[PDB]
Amino acid sequence: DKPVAHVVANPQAEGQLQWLNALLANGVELRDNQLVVPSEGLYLIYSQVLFKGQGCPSTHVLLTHTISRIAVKVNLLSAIKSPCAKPWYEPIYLGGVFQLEKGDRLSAEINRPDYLDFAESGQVYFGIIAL
Amino acid sequence: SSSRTPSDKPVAHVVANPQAEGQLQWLNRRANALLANGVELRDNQLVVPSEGLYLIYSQVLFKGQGCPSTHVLLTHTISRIAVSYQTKVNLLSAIKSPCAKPWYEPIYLGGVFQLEKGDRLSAEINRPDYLDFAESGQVYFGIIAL
Amino acid sequence: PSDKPVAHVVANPQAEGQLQWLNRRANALLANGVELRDNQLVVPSEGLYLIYSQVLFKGQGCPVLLTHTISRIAVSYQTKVNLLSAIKSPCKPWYEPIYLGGVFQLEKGDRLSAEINRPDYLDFAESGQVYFGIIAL
Ligand SMILES: CC(C)(O)c1ncc(-c2ccc3nc4n(c3c2)[C@@H](c2ccccc2)CCC4)cn1
Repeated sequence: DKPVAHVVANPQAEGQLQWLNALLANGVELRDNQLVVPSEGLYLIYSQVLFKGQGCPSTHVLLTHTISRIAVKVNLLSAIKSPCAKPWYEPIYLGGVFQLEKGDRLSAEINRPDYLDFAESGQVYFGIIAL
Repeated sequence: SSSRTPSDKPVAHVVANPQAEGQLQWLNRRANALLANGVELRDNQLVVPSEGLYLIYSQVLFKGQGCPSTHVLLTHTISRIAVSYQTKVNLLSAIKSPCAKPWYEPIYLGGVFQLEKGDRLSAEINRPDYLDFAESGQVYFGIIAL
Repeated sequence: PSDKPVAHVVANPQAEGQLQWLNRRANALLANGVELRDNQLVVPSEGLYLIYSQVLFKGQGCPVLLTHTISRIAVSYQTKVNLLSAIKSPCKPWYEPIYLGGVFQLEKGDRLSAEINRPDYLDFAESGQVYFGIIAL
């Protein structure tokens, strides 16, 4: 009966990382692309995004992935990669334990959805589990 | 500190001090950082209060501006020191060779381990001069009892 | 004690030229039914699992395609189905860590393999660099 969620990216979304319900249980909601915490407590929060490109363009490519908390906006977990015509592939994966409050909204965002590996949307995920 | 939560599961999430000169110094006295249900932070190490299975994780982020003439090797290692054994042991480790455009190299390490009461866990790097602290949430170390 | 099937196995640092997973090593584990048989993790019960693996390749200069693949062999289709795969072209010492991870629905008796194409390029200098594990969600 512990609040839990595991949401996955929509492969059909254009220019965005749209989360889809995968599961939501025991009060967790997915609203406006954010996971909504039903009760105060410790939660493991995790995510993985996958990027891919064909070669390197004229502008420097920096890929970011950040999990933030908005209490009723602060970065909890974040990382950046610089991958740069040969194909390249890079994952960014994050996780940690945090004390959350009722009604907190969690977001898992990237700066370059144009580089998402949409074909592997099943493994572009974001989830929480109450501990 | 002695914080408690209803599940009584030992947990910790500590973060780097960005102004620590030439080192990776962990802190629990920060917003969105914590020690609960018996975990202690002593001499820069997490101290396990009870035996059991634990998830152990850490992330560091390195950044440089271009590539220098000397070879850059970046390492991040999580180690365990047991009381009965008194021997250091690497649990998780990675090495990266990133090489003027900025480069970024995160290192995330995570796994599941059987730990013993009184074990001390360390999370260390070889190049604190390449650590990046431009945003919160980039450098951290934690444990979660299952 | 936790009842969730879990495993974290590590490469045998002295088995140079091979990728042999070990569960008896210090800081390697099998719990709650997971087995290590014929170099594969055996799933004890159906459910959602995180599967992960890190390998680390190293070379001294450039003479190379490096692959890392996690596959599933089901009792109902006893052939490798690739679940996660990566390929790198690394070409002074170079290092190439490869991480694979994902959440999958597994069945009782599934065998999971984590394999590379070039064990001659694996780095076995330090402990904790090469591992393969599962965690029942
Ligand atoms: C507590 C419970 C219910 O047993 C449970 N354990 C683990 C997960 C889980 C699932 C998917 C994940 N993807 C990642 N992680 C995931 C954790 C993080 C990570 C991996 C391995 C070690 C430590 C951290 C961070 C990297 C990406 C979910 N639920």
